[PDB]
Amino acid sequence: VAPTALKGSSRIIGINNTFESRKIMVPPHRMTPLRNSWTKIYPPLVEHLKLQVRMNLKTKSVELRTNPKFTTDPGALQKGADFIKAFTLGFDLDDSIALLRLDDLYIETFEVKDVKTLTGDHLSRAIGRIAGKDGKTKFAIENATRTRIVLADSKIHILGGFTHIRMARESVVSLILGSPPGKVYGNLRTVASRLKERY
Amino acid sequence: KNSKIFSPFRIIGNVSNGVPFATGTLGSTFYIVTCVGKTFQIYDANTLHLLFVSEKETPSSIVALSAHFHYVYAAYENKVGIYKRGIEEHLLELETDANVEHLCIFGDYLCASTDDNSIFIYKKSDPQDKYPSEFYTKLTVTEIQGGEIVSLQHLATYLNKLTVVTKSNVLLFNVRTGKLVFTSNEFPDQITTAEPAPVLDIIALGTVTGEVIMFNMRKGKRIRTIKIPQSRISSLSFRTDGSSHLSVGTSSGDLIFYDLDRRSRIHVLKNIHRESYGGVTQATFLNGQPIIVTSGGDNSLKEYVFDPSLSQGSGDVVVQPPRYLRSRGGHSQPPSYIAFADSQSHFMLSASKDRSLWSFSLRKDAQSQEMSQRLHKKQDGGRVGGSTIKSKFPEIVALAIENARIGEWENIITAHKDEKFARTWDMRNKRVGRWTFDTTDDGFVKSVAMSQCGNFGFIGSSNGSITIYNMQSGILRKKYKLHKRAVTGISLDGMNRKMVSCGLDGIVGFYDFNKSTLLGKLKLDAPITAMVYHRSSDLFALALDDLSIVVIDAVTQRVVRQLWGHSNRITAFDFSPEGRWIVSASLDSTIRTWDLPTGGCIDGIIVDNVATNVKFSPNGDLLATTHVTGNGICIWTNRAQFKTVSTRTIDESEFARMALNDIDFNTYTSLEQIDKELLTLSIGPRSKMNTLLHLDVIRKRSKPKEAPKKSEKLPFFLQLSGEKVREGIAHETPEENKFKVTGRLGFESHFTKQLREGSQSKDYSSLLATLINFSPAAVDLEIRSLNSFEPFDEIVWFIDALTQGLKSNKNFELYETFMSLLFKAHGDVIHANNKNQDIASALQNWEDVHKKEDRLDDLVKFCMGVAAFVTTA
Amino acid sequence: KSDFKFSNLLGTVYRQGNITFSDDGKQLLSPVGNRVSVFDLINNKSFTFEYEHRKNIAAIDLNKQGTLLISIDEDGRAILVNFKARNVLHHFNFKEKCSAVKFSPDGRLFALASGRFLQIWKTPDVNKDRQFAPFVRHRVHAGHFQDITSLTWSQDSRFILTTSKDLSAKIWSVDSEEKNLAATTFNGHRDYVMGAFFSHDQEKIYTVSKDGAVFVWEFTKRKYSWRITKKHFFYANQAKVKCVTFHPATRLLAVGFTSGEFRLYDLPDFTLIQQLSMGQNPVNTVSVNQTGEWLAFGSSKLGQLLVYEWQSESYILKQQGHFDSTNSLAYSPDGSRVVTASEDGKIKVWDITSGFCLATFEEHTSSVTAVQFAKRGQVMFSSSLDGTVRAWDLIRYRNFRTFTGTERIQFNCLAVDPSGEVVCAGSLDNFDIHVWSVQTGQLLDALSGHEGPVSCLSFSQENSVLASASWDKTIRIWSIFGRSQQVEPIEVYSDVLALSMRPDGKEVAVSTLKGQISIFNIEDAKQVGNIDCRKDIISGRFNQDRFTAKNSERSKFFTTIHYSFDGMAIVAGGNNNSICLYDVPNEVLLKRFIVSRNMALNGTLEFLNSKKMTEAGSLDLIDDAGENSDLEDRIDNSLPGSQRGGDLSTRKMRPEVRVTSVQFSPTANAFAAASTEGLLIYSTNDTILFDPFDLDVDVTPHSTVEALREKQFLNALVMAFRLNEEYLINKVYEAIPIKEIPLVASNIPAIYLPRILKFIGDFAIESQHIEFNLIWIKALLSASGGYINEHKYLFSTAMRSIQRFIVRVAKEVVNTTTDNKYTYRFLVSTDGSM
Amino acid sequence: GPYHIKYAKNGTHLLITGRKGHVASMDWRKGQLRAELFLNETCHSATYLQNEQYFA
Amino acid sequence: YKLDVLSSVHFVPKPASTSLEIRVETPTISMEDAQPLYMSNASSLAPQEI
Ligand SMILES: [Mg+2]
Repeated sequence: VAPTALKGSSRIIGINNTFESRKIMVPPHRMTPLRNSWTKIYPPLVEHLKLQVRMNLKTKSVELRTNPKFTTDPGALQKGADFIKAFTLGFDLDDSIALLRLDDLYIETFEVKDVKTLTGDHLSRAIGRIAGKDGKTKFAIENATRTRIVLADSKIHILGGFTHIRMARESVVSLILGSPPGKVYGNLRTVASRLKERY
Repeated sequence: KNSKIFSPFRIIGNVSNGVPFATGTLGSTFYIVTCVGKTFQIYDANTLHLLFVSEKETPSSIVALSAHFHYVYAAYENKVGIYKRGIEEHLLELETDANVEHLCIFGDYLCASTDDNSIFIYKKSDPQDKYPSEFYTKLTVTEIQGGEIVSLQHLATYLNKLTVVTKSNVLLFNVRTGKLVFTSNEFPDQITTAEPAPVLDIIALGTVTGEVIMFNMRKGKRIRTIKIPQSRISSLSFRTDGSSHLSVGTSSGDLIFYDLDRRSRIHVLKNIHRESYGGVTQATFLNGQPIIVTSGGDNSLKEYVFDPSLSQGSGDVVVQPPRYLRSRGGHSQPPSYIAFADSQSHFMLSASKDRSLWSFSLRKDAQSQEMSQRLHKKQDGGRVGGSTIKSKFPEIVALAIENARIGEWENIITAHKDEKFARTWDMRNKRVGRWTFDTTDDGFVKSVAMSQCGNFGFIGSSNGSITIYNMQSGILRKKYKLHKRAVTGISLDGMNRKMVSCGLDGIVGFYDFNKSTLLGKLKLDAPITAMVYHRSSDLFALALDDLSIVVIDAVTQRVVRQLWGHSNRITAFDFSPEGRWIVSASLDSTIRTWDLPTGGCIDGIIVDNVATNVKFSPNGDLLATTHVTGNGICIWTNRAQFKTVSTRTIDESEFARMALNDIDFNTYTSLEQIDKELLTLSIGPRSKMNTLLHLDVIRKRSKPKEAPKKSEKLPFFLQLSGEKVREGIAHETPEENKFKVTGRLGFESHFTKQLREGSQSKDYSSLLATLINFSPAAVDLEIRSLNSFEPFDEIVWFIDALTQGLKSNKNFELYETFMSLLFKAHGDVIHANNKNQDIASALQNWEDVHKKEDRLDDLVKFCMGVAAFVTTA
Repeated sequence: KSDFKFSNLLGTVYRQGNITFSDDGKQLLSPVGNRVSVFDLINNKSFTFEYEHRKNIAAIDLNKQGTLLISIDEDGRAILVNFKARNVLHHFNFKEKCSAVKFSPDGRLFALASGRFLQIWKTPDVNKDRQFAPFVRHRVHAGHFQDITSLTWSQDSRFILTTSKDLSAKIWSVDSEEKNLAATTFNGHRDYVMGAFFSHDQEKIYTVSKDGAVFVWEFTKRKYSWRITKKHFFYANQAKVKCVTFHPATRLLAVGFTSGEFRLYDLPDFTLIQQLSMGQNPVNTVSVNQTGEWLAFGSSKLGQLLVYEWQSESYILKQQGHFDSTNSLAYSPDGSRVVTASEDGKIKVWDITSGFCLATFEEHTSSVTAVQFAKRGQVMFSSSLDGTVRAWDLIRYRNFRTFTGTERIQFNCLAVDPSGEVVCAGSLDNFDIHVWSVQTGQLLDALSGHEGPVSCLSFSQENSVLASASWDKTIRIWSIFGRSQQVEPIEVYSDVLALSMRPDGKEVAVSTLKGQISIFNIEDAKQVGNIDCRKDIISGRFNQDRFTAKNSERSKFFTTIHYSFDGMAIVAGGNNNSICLYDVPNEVLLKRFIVSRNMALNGTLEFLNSKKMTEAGSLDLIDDAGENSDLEDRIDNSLPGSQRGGDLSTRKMRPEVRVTSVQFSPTANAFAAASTEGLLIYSTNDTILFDPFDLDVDVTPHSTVEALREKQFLNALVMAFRLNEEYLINKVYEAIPIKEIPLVASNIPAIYLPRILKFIGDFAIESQHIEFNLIWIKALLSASGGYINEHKYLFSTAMRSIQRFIVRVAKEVVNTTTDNKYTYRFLVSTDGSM
Repeated sequence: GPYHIKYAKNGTHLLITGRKGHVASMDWRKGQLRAELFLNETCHSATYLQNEQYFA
Repeated sequence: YKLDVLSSVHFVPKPASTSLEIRVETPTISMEDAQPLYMSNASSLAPQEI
């Protein structure tokens, strides 16, 4: 240390992630990305958070337990558990690391059916509307609200600050209901400006 | 005795009170420590600039002063203090009631002599400690051993010996062992001074009958005897510049120099200091230079220098006489009159009973100067009538100064005791002027005044005549004759139109100076002693003989206020510059502040010495008062200029024994809303409404013309990633279920929760409160984020909240402005679903209220119609 | 009446020194030359302190608590100020060139970078009364071999980092026992070290050099010691770092380069957030808000002040002022805004309350000499030496018309008809007064008759005659309107320099070169008064003169004058250090105001220090440009003979104190004077004075209150005015019920009617009781409308104040109310579907 | 001040240049002043040319 | 520029010439300088011009 030195809630919302233990089940589609990226997934859990990690091949789950003799931060277990889940939900690894690094990032999860009961081509129509051509619309929502979104079919997961995901979610909901695209874009311009402003 | 408006600042005009100063050397330079009553001042020997003053006034007068390098030791009563840079660092308290008399410091030992012939020795706790603190021992000289102690001295090259000098004889005390090493032979004459010589083992002793003895301690024998018949020695000092000279000061005010080598007198300086005040109280040669610093009780400090000899060879015999080099000084007796020379706290005029008038600088003592009295040659060419022996003008009883014409001609008038004319002075040149104003009625001058334009001078005679002169040429212009008794005051308003006078007969005359007519006359019950005229407000106060201050308005010629309470004559008084207070002093040893709007005493002081004069600075920041004792001027800071002062009347009975809050602080806070029916805007900036309506457009202007380049590799979450506070709506944390569009429970935003709680409780007062607090950016964000999807619960609740707000009639512009934003962001949703009952009823309830706030338009249109017509036709 | 006091300085937002945000972040302190100005961004209000240094300010600081302000000039003289009370506690001299002064974040100690010594002092306590020696020294540190560039406090008020020209950054400990903790010196920089900073944990020290290198210092093993773990470089081609600041909480590094661009970086990553360019002049000073959202930059050369909200890439504040360039000023008819004409050719509109430039116009190629509004106020006119007269429409900011003479003549004076239909301009080269028609733009005629250049012009607001004066020693009254044209010349003792027309239109005042303000009656063409001014004028010896100020005849005349709208007072100023306010009816000087007390300006002092004189000459006249380290400072671009119309660098001589123009405020009892430093605005708003009118013993602040308690409102109100106390008048004003207002309003004595109207005007503008005041204004005008019409000029300023309230705030409120009502009806009545 | 000093090669003459622009050339042994300029400029250094007659 | 400053800007005006400008319709606030206030709100093109 320099001589001049000074003298269990879960971030994800909508799903129950929870000497203590935490288990996270990995779906089949995330198995391979988990494999090649595990060389960079276990370090931050075991060294920074001081946790004990495994992959259960039999149950295809990530098993996480607190070490009473080594672990020090009581929230490390839940923090580590959420980080795995974000990777499980489909977010890129660097985005997932942000949850370990930052303490004010929340994941909001919801399905299209929750907003409104869509089926058949109409359900496909909404997923098309949220995504946009070549992903432009979701890209616009992501940058304007400073949020990361994963549109896995009819399930949407939004990562970012509290009010940020509130505004990204609102834009997504407005798209689902069928609000005119221009109005959604018009907001997406000004939501960005208002958020960054001091007053 | 403690004022609530005023506080002491320092004393102006004192350089020395007569106690022997102490010289101290830092490196090559030297400094002089002089006593001023209860505090000391440190001057630089090179320039005689003030450097430091004692931080706090000592409880009792200082008796002895000794300085060694940074530290200065000041003795008062039975306590010896140690000061560094004018701040006390430690206090030595002796254990006997006897008062300290003399003080000596050598090495780690500090020696204090009390009046009871008891010597106290202190020692350093540590060899490296800066100053002695610990109590070593006590040595007492008995009458058999010797007489009263004259002074303590320590010769060089003596290990732990203190040379105690008594009137009878000299003694040598070994402080370490506390034993009397040696006793001198009894001397016939009473010794009065002791000075170690630069030579070894020899101390110069001065007797009361003009004998200087070069006593040799090692041999215990006399070496030399200088004789000064009919004189008393007061100081001795040796020149260390390689010339064997001795300066012998005397109480008569003379300083003699002797050349020890040649056994001859070099010169005598006569009357350098007044004999009445103790003559040369101290004279010290600066170590290794020809400059000698001399002081006395007449409030002056001088320096004399020996120039090099004018003969190339035999420079010793041909000694140039000492030459005046520099000095600082003040009045020898208390000032009689004072006045502030300039609008700032810049310069201050003072005239004293020593017949000298001084201009004192509040901001640097070096700037203080004496106004010379050398006269101009008469314009006529006739010889001036005056005694050949030069004598200072008599004491100045009254003074008036103006600055409208400083530098063009004379600008000060002064009246003298028992003198039938008033003299003029010029501040810029700092010398007496060329005009003398005569009363022309064989009467002494009692009052002097000046017009603001600086063209006229008014002289009030003791026989009741007012003569008006012109300052530029000193020619008489008009003479007014109303009073039959002495005129004690004259004043002229700022406009040079109405003139007012007062006299001992008790009448106050009102004149029109332009037309030279008597506007009116007012008779008061008692004789009038003094006058102060306030030009800004046209009010003048008169100090009546019956112990009252009567305030009169010159415009209407009626008594407006009368102030009672003084138990004796009112020496002096003055108006505050803002015209709101009068401060008056009286012979009963008090100063009272009078609040004119209420006409009562708000503050009172009990001064030990009567305040003969009181004067405010034109700024109002400083109050200056002079006292019957003390050669200086007491300066007070006005605490009212940094905080408000309660105007509650002071308790008279408690004041004697010592010898609505909005109204009390002269402030008022406007109500939030006079009546529930009266429309009232928000308590905040009026740009808030304009900013809210045109937020987007103003921001577009704000954006830079050219886009800023940014690094391609940047953190996405940089804004969130701030180590730790920003209070923006961006920085909100959730407070602790099925998915809901507005907000999931436990994840909802604080604004929505207050709205939903408002919907259930049927009162949105909490929500309206937080809406007003919100910054304009936050307000736009929340209104837009409202749910716009059926059943339109949040929109309907919002309208009711704003409908409730208007009923209060408070903040109605902001509640109005919010609805301009609601339609801008959600107009289409309202339009498409206008037939919906919840929206239609919520809107309809709103319209009924909003229709009631149409009276404002009628008033605004009416006032414009008439205000344009009235101001135009 | 004549109790004026300096209130704020417009026309300048930054001259030099370091800018400091208030701790709350809602106020910006900007040194403007000789004074300190405070802008409240949130509340849209500004003030400038009364205290005045003897030279330009070099550094300032406000302590965290917000109670004490310390400002230091370029000689080291320091003035400590009680911020809340706006008064001066103590003047201190540090006998060196102090570069930076910074309060410790705790607030107990403040450190000073003077020469090669770091001086640490103890703060005086604000609550304690004033003393002879309030500052108590704590320690003086002498480790640096050359001057200190800047200093930084540690967050815990225990360590200080100082960066000097020794190519070194050095760390001290404020506590003696902790000297061993931090007694290290940091080396390795190629050029001057501009700034050194701590990280939030205080485990990392960053040092920045002028060449553009940033070093990260960390306490690590190679047994442990400070080392440069990583090194970074601003690869600026030729720009040198000029100012640096660091915000530990957000890890923000704002760097301002000499090329006029600034960069924002993140530490220790050194990712470039942004860089923008504010001009071609160096960025002198940069500062950061406490939260870290607002960055304030300043460029001394053009006096630009910029506050950047880097989060949203927005400008909270972006302004440019003038120095030694304001040639004229003109109030808006309501008085809310003031216009200025600058030698640059730019016409800038300043808002009085905020102190910021609302609009800028840059059509004019050359210097603008004069500006005047139409009586309506919507149109503006300006004359320039480029040879044109240009009409501006404020509602749309367009040069809707431009006039030009045939013979290519420079214009120096301008006057506009009250009807806003005729514009006339005079010249120093033509001897004729050109006249144009506003509607058509054609040259109606060229008025001839002067044998000397026309120095000034003005139209009568009522009679519509034109009065012109010249260096011909004459004044001519032109009856240009009417079937027949007449000219009536009036002779004068000397050349005429300025002219002002009484609002009545019956008299005209003229200042002559002899120093005489002569008032003539227009209809009779005979003199009605005369005022001497030569003795009143205060003129200072310049450093270059070889003759005394008393014998100097350089400026003993008044080059501009103006009446008070009441018609009883004249305010005059010239190429001198005085603004004199005379009272017309009695011909006396009410007050004199010193324009400046800065010795940097040339004309400030009557008497110069004899020490400066030598056999070589005045030490001030010796040019010391060679010593300056930077080339751009050393280079001399001055033309040999220039006097006006170019940049300061062109002069080679010090700026001269002078008042180009003066005017009274139409709406408030205040006047504005354009000078070299800027527009000095003197107002009576504080009104601390006690000026009772027709007071008696029975009237008392206590006695007034019972008159309220007894429900004798009229007696309470009248007695309130007689004391003339604002707080008492306010108390009675709000306690009167609405039912009784029409009764009381009719019964107010005629004498006190002007006072109440003034109060309502001053109170209503910022008060929140819009309807209550409007009820009062309705009551008074209806009751005493006839009286006001008879005495127009007694009530002129008061009546304009009421209109400004009714138009600027009252109308704006209803303008939205009528808007929502119509937007309401359209939404409900209309059919919306599909 | 400050003053920069340069002696002649043979040591007979002295050249001092003040920073504020005071240049003086003198014969220091005999106390004779050859030339003294009061250039109101910033002088940095000066030197004697072939002999004391000329200096730069 | 150099000649004008040398003559203390007592120069003679240049020949008058006519040039064309293009005015773009914008809210009047945009034309103003940047601070938390605007002094007009109208459009930059008059109704006849539209
Ligand atoms: Mg005819």
